[PDB]
Amino acid sequence: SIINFEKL
Amino acid sequence: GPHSLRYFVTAVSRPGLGEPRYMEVGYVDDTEFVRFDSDAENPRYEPRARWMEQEGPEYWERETQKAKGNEQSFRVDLRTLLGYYNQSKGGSHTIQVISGCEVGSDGRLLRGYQQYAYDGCDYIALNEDLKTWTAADMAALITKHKWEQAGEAERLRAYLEGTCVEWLRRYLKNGNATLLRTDSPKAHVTHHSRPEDKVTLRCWALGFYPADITLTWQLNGEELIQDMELVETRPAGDGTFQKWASVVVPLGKEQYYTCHVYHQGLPEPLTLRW
Amino acid sequence: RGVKYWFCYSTKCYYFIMNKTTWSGCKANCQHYGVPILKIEDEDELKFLQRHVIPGNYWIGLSYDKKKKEWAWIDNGPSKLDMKIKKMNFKSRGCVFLSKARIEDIDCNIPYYCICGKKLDKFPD
Amino acid sequence: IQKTPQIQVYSRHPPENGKPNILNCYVTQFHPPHIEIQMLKNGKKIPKVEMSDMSFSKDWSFYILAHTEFTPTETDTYACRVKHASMAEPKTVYWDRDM
Repeated sequence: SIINFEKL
Repeated sequence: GPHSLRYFVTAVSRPGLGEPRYMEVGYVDDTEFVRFDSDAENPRYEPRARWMEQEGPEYWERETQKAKGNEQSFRVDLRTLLGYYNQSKGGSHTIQVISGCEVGSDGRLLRGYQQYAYDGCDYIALNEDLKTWTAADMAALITKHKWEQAGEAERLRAYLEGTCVEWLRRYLKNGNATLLRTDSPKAHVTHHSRPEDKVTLRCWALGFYPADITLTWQLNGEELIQDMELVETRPAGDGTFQKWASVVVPLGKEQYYTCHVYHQGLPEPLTLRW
Repeated sequence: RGVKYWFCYSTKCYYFIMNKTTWSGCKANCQHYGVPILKIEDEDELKFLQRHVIPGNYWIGLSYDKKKKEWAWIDNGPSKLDMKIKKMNFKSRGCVFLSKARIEDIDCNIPYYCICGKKLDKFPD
Repeated sequence: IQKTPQIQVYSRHPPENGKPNILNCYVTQFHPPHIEIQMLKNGKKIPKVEMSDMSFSKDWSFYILAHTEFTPTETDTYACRVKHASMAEPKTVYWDRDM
C-alpha cells in the first residue's frame, strides 16, 4: 500500500 | 531473511497532449505485484502476480482512489517545479519517486526511503535517520523548508515504521511461493574463434532466478577483473534471467582459465572450463 | 579525448571523471593518475561532495568483498562514515555510487562517473 | 539530463535454426522516458512487437522490454531499432546468436 504524497 | 516493499512512481508532463501521465508500480523484493497507470482504458490498481488476485474488492477500490489522489497531487507538482526553476509550459518534464521500506528476519524496519528526482536527477531524499532531508539544489531547499514546517518527516517516519512494515508482512504471507523460490543458473562455456591464434571463452548463466548473480573469470586462481567483458543481466521474459561474461585467451591455453558462478540459490559456487 | 577535471577541498584533492565507466573501470582510471578511487572519511566530506558535484551518479571506492564477505573501502581501513554506511543497510552484492542527495548500492557493471580522491601529506610546496 | 539507451538483442531459448523461438530487445539506462523501439526482420518492421511496461531503476534510468516471436535461420537477419532524443540517428543492433 503506497503512502499518499505531500505536495512539493 | 531481509525483505522489501518498494513503490516506483512516475509523472511525465506532455504539453499539447493533455494531462501528465501517472504511474504507480509496486514491488515486493524485486517482484512486481501491483501497477496503476493513468493511460489505461481502465485506470485502476491491478494485480500482476498470481498471489495478488488473493485480495478482495474493498482493497483494489481503496488504492485506486488513493492513486487518483496522488495523480492530482503530482499534476500540481509539475507546475510547482516549473515555478521554482523558471521553466516554460513548453517542455516535457519527469518526476520520479522511490518509496518504501526494508525489514529484517524479525520483521523490524532496517532502512526506510522517500526519494525524489526531477528530470532524471536527485531532487530531495529522506535521510536514513528518517528525520532530516538532503536537498539537491536551491529548488529542493524550498520543499525542504516547506516539508520542515509541515512535519513531513514526522509523518513519513510513522508510515515507514507502522503502515509499510505491516503491509509488507501481509504480501509475503500472500505469496510465499514464487517469492521465496530459487532457480539455479545453468552454466556452460562456449569456444569462439578469432584472428591471431586467439580464443574468446564465453561463460553463460541461463534460466536463473532472482536476477542477482556474479560471473567472474580467473587465470591460475586470480580474478581477471580488467580484460573481461560482461553484459548486464537481462530478462528471459519467462520469469528467469540470463547473463554472460567472456575473456580472450590464446589457442591451447584454454584450460588455464576458470569461470565462476555465484548465485544465492547455489549450494557451493560453480566452477567451469571448456 | 574525453572530459575530466581536478578540484581540492580541505586537505584532499579529487579527480572527477566525467566519462562513464564500470566500478572496476573507474578503479583502473584512478590508478592511471596515481590517485585511488575515492574513500569518504566523514560526513563533512560527503556533504561537500554531494554539494560540489554536477548532477548525476558517481562511483566511489566502496564495494562488497565476497572473499571477505563484507563491505570494504578501497584502502581496506575504516571511515568515520561507517556509522552512516552501516545503517544504509546495503545488499551483500555490489558497489556504491554517490549522487547529489543519496549514496546507494548497485550493480558494478553499470557505467557511471568516477571520483578519485587523495589525502594530502603536506602543503603542495 | 538526457541518457543514451543501451540495447541487448537476444533469444529467450537456445537458438536452433528452424526451431521457433522468441526474440528480445532489452533497452535500458536511458532518459527521457519517451522512446520508439522497432524490431526488424531482414530490414522489415515486424508488425506489432509486444512492449513490456516501462519502469526505472534505483538509479533513475528507464528500462523497457520489447519482444516478438521469431524463427531463427542461418540465412536472414534480425535487428532492433531504437529512436530516442539522446541520439542523433536511430541506433540499430543486429541479433548475434553467440552474444
